[PDB]
Amino acid sequence: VQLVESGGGLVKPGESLRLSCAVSGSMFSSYVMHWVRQAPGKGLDWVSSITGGGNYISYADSVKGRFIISRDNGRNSLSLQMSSLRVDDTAVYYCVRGLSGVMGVTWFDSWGQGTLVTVSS
Amino acid sequence: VQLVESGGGLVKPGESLRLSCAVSGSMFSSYVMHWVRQAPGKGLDWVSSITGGGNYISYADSVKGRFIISRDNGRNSLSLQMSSLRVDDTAVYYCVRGLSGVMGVTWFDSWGQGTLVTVSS
Amino acid sequence: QVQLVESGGGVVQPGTSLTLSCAASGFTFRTYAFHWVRQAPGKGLEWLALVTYDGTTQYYADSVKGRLTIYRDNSKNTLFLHLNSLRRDDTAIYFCARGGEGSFSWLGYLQYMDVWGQGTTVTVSS
Amino acid sequence: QVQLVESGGGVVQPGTSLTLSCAASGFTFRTYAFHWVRQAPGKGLEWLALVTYDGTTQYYADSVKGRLTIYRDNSKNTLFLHLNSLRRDDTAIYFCARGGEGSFSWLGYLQYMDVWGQGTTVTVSS
Amino acid sequence: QSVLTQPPSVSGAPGQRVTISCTGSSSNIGAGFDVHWYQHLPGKAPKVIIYENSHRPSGVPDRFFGSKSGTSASLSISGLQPEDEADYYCQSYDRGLDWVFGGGTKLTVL
Amino acid sequence: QSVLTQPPSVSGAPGQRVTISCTGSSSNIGAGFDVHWYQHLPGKAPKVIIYENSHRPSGVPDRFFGSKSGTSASLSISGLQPEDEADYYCQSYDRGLDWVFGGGTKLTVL
Amino acid sequence: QNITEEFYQSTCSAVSKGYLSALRTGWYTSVITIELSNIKENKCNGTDAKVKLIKQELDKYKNAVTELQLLMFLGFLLGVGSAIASGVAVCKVLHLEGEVNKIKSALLSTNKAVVSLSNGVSVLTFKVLDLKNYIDKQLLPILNKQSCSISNIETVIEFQQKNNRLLEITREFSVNAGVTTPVSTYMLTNSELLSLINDMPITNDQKKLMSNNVQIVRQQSYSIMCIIKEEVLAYVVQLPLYGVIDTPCWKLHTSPLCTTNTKEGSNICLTRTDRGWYCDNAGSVSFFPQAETCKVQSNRVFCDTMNSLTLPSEVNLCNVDIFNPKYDCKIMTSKTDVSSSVITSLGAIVSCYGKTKCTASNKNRGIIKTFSNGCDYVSNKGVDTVSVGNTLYYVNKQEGKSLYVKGEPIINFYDPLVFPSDEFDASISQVNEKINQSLAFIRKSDELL
Amino acid sequence: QNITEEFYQSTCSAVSKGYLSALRTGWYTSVITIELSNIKENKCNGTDAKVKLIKQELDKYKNAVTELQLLMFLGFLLGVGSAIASGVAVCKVLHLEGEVNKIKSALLSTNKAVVSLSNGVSVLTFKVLDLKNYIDKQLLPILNKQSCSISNIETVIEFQQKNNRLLEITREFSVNAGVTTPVSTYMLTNSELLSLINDMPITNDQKKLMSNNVQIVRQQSYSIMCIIKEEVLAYVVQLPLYGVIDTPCWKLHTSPLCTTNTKEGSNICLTRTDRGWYCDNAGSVSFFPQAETCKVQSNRVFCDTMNSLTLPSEVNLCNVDIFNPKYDCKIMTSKTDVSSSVITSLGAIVSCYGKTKCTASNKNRGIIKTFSNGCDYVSNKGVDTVSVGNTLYYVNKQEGKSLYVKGEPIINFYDPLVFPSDEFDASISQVNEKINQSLAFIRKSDELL
Amino acid sequence: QSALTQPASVSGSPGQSITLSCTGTSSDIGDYDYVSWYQKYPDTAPKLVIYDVSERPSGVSTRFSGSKSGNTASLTISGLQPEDEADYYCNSYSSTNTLKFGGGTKLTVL
Amino acid sequence: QSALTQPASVSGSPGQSITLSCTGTSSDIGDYDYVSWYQKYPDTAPKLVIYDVSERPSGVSTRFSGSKSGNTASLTISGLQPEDEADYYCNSYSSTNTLKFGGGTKLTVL
Repeated sequence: VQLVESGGGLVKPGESLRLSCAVSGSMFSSYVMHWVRQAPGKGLDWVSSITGGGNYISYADSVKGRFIISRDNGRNSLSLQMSSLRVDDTAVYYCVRGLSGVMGVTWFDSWGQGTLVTVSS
Repeated sequence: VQLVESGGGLVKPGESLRLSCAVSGSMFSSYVMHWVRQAPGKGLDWVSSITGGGNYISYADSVKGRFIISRDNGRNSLSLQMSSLRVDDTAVYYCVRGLSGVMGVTWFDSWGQGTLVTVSS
Repeated sequence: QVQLVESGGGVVQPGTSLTLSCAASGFTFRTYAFHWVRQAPGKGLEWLALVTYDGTTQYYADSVKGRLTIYRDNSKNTLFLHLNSLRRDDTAIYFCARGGEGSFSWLGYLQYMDVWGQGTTVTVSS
Repeated sequence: QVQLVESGGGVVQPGTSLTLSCAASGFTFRTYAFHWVRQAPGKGLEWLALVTYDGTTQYYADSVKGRLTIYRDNSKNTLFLHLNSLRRDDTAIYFCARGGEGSFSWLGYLQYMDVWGQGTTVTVSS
Repeated sequence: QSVLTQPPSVSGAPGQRVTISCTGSSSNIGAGFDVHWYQHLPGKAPKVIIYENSHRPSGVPDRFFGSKSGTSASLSISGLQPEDEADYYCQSYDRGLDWVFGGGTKLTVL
Repeated sequence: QSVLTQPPSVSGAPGQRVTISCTGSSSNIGAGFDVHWYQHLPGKAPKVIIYENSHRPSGVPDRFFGSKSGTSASLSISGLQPEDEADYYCQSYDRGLDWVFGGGTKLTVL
Repeated sequence: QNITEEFYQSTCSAVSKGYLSALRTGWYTSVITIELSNIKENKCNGTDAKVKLIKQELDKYKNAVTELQLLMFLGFLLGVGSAIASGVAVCKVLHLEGEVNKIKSALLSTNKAVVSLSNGVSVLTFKVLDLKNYIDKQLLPILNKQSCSISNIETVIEFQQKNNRLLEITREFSVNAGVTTPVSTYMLTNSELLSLINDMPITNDQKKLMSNNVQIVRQQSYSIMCIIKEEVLAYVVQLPLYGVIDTPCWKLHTSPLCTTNTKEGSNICLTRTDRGWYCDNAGSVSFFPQAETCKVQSNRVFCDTMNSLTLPSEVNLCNVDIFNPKYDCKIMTSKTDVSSSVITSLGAIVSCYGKTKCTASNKNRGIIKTFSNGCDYVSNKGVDTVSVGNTLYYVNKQEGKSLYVKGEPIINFYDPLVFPSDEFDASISQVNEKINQSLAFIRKSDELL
Repeated sequence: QNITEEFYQSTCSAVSKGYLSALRTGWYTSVITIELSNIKENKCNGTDAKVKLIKQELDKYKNAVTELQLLMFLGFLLGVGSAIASGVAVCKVLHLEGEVNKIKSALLSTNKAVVSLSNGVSVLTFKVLDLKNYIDKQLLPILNKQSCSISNIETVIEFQQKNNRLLEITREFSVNAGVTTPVSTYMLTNSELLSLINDMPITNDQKKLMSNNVQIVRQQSYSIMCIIKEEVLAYVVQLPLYGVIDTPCWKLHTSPLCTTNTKEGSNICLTRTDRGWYCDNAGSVSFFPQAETCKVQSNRVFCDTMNSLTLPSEVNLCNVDIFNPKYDCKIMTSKTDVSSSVITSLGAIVSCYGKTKCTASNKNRGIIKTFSNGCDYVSNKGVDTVSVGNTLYYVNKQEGKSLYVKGEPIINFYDPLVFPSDEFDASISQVNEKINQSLAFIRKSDELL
Repeated sequence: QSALTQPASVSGSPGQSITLSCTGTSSDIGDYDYVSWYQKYPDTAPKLVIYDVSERPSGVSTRFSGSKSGNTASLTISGLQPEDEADYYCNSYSSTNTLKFGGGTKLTVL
Repeated sequence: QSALTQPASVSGSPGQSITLSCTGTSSDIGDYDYVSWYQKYPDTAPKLVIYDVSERPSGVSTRFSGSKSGNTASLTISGLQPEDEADYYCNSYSSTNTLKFGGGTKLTVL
């Protein structure tokens, strides 16, 4: 039920690039997926959401269309694209797989190991 | 389910005597028994009642204790005794076997053939 | 909103037992209770009778009891008295009135003359 | 028995928004409706406000609307008006009154003055 | 002498409907007691025509129709047939005289 | 910037009970939405402490006790233990910012 | 009087012949109304000393009226039904508006009368207590004085007899929630029930039967709560109508008939399964497997025909001759060798088998009888107590004539072991077909070899 | 988009993989109050001509309000429950006195708000229509004039749009007696249903799902009637809370697999009994034997989890490999040779055996395929109609990729005739035990000879 | 017919006070707090004025005041107006389960 | 403040008739049959006298009679008593969903 992911590094902002999530869940289709990021100083915030077919994409109001999310069910992997970039995007990014509540909620259960993406200079 | 009985005749009033009912019912214990009498001129009236063990004897208000009723279950027969007598006792007497209603009632179903008892002179 | 009117009354022969009828509308009728009083020309008020909700505990004055009866109707909302053995002294005006708010039957709770009507003159003559 | 009694009133500074409280006992409360009127020394009656059963359709006079508000209570059976921006002209006696018998909300059915209380004098001075 | 009273003077030609009515006091009938009607043709023994005012025994015609109301019971016969010359009864359970027989009405054709 | 507000200045010696309170607007929490509290120890990945304010996950102590009321959620820890130096969060579903994370309170022993 | 029974030893069973039936088959309903005043607060200044008890009496009375305001072996073939059928219907009729006012109006002075409802139901009314007159002439003219003070305390006790009854009502309807079996005397006293017996439309011999056995009909009677509005608090009594009375009817006890085989556990045996009461209602018989629904009192049984069987009158033929081609004759067979004994009205049937000490002893001459093997029968006026297995029992001691007829080991009429013991209901025809088909199967198996 | 399915021919069945789940698992209740005035008689002298229609409009409105015042193959393993659970509870809460007055008071001007009842339930309120203002400002100042006469008739039609809705209410609650499935638009319009979704305590992707599929959630929603007193006539919607959304979930169609034996009636065959819907809720799967409770709309299924099975996630292992020692794999066997065909999302499975003409035809080139024997499978974009037995059917025509995998006659893996056909539920383990015990019995019978 | 004692007529100039009364025994207006006083005008209805000794109903001036002492009930008035020229009555619950009225008292001004 | 026109004061000797009135518009006391007349004494409560144009309530003399014509409502009295020295009001439902009172009319005798 653990997760692994990669894609961190030091990149000048402005150009698009590719972040990967490679969750080792052998049944990675029923559980909702989110990506968040934790930055030094201020608190963590939620970034992006996806579930199942990927027909109910949603993003944080900080990034409308700036981050583009997709997942492939059979390869059990996931991708996020940095269409637009800026200075505060430097953070340790978490691919977090959440379970479903009795109502509809994501509990944001067992997490990824995090990848630092730095955009300074 | 028919009935036969005997005991009629011409007797001077005042002395006691014996009237018999000899119903041929092969199951003569569940059905209530009454004796009535039909006299020329006026209408018929009910005389005496008996059922089962014979512990609920009742008589018509014309005869309180004057007629004494009994029945024997195993011999399937029945007796009435003329303890007291008078002029209007002349009538054709009916041993009538009645059924039980939904409430408690005697319908006065299939009757005897009647025996004339005359007390004139 | 409380309203009453009256019917009947007028010139009556001695004897000639009479039923007097009240009328009411504009308020709830089944709940409260109604009662009858009289007063004669030259004399004051004197109590006659009271009924409660439905026909129950028909109350009467000590000097009237037996001569007068009272019964009320919850279908057409009318008070019905009926008096008998009419003497000379009964020439008076008769008033409907109302009392009691909750469902009570005790006479002490029924002493409120909360409203009044117009009554009727009844006279005896020959 | 039917009655209303009053509380509050007296000398009030200009402005000094006031809550006035009525009271009632001896009859049904939740069914009927209560309402408020005033009259000043030297002037006649003029309508203030009406409420129905519960807190619903709070009606007001055209020359009063916005300045005064009305709300009733079905737990302790007391009428609560609250007036604001008190001018010089409001020195008057305020009367509780009652109307409506069935459960109606239309103002034409609520125009009946079955009973009255004693009101209260309210004066403005400096 | 019976608490059951019925007029023993009813007669009519065959073809029509004839009603027999018997009434009693309050203690019989009107105190929730049923009424039974029989026949009394001379010779052969009497037998039940209708019992408890609604139900009929096995071998009877449908001409007889019983009813009861208050303290009064009735028997209607529609379309009279010739052999109906008989004497008809009523039977209830008065609290005094226990099982009371009516005097009976003598019904004959014309 | 978060609609979830909690004071990040709570600290105490081990042994006692410490309450963490986070409040939001009407649209989050008070519009019938649950709150989730996590931990943020440095190094190893964050994980859930309590979810939907009542139920706890598999491996946790009973020290954590969550509650919610109106627009405010609270977490009480009775009998503090030393390794609880962490940063604690709240999580709801505000109608604007979709999944909102609180700033978090830095809890350390003395 | 003449109680008798005949223990068949062909099939080990006793038939307690000779009793009178008095079975119910209908329900009689009636409304019992207790009137009462909607009393307000006492309007009393001070507490005083003489007038204290009336205060908590009326307070407890108000508590009662407000809380009751806030109140609103052949059993597997047996049926089940709603016993509360007609009384709940009458109360439901009284739930309709303007109906109970007629009972209030017509029953104004006369103690009992007849009203008719909107469905034509016209059974009876009765008013059981008269709280209007006593409250409005004996309680409040005294209680409603200035700084209230009773004339004397010794006048309150009669009001106690007008109040405690109500209190009984209280704690028997807050725990039972509407239906109480048996009916307490506090709803309806003994003399008042005797008056009621002279009221429902039944015959006078049934009236005598009810008058002799008021406690039993009190036991079987029901009570269902009607409405409470307009201070005419009332309830329907559902005293049973009694259809048939005085037919002879018997309690069939059955007992084991099992062979005392030397090899334990290989002793198949068929024993009768016919426990209960049987009596001839009309031309058929009513069967009662429930001995608990049936009650006995001085040769008078009283039982409920709702859970009965309307079986044909041919049940005595199988009773006398068990092997007859006219009845199913349900028999239960098993290999169990159980030392069991039963007590009839006039004796004891022991059926102890195997190693079991079986003695029948008196208190006069010590032990008097010893049962070795087979089902054995003892008259009640031969012994007093019986010891079997490890248990003692006491035989009934009513005077009657009892006879033991000599039978036969019917268990030896069949094969020593073909009988299955894997069923809970069977008849002699079904078991005989099983024996015939097993014999056919084994002879076919021998023929194919 | 990417609808797919794989017809196994080892066991003749289709698995319609690839859909998004959107299953409900909870109930969300809300009160909708329609206010209304207790109108008295019109107080009109004369009939007039312009003012006629208002009279029967208000009369029919009175009739409506008074009448609604007077209103108060694996299904055998499936469970049953009370669908009307929370809404009837909320209405029962509203039966308590002094409760609905709070909804009346707080919801005075704002169209929608939140109140809390005496059990802490604080979901939502709404007032759907505003008859107070329109009645007391637009109807009665006109209707209650002296010798009444309307200004014009053309002002009535807007009142018609304020009245006809009520009338709808009438004839849909006098026939259904409280519960209506589906929910009509007259209780809840389309835009206001969109408003209730935006007021639901749910996530925004579920809000988008509801906004795209208003008709389906309208179809599945409930309505329960609350109280009518104090002119706040109201009802509770129990619109479904949707727990899990967007997991892949498949419709398993099963088909006969029976041999075409020359001797008719001696052809035993085992066919899969697994019809219905399967999808992975949490780590387990929810199974729906009821295809009728489940509805399909543009790859979006919508179904009720109350009549579902929370079976383990190992159901795909038996789906691919039927002979696996991890699942029961319920299979129904019988000797029936029935020519039966089914239609999946993207194809047709024919299973016609014996003397049965089996053709698959287009409207373009006439007949195009002929099925001789065995279960056969055709993609939907290969044919249009299919004739089998004496009946024609039409295949679905949605674009997708479908594949036929080559299987095997599993019916030949067993003995030619040992299979019983006297059961309605069995698994491969139970049937295998039956085969093993029958083989043991016959070898014992041969050994004893 | 027994009644309650009252003055036949009482005279008071306007703007004064009158303390009119009626007297009975203890099984009368004496005690029992059912003192009742009523106004009436000639040929019109009576009207509720004083009940429950000191309680005032609707539609009556505040200058009315009722009391009782011993076995005599009393009504006191303050600052007369010409509109009180009327006749007055007292009514009580007698002990013999009935209402009992008074003899009437005329009241005028000059 | 708009009101209803009334005479300021009307004078009538006792035992006469007065036909006092108040006049408005059609969206006023004119039509709508909510004619209301009220009596009041100085420093006391008002009291119901006339409602529903011509119909009388409880506790009022029969000599009162109300009517209306055109846009003027009227009250007529018969055979005065000294107790009618008072002031009178008329009240109606105006068309703008509100109640409207009169200017008051004083009525006396000599």
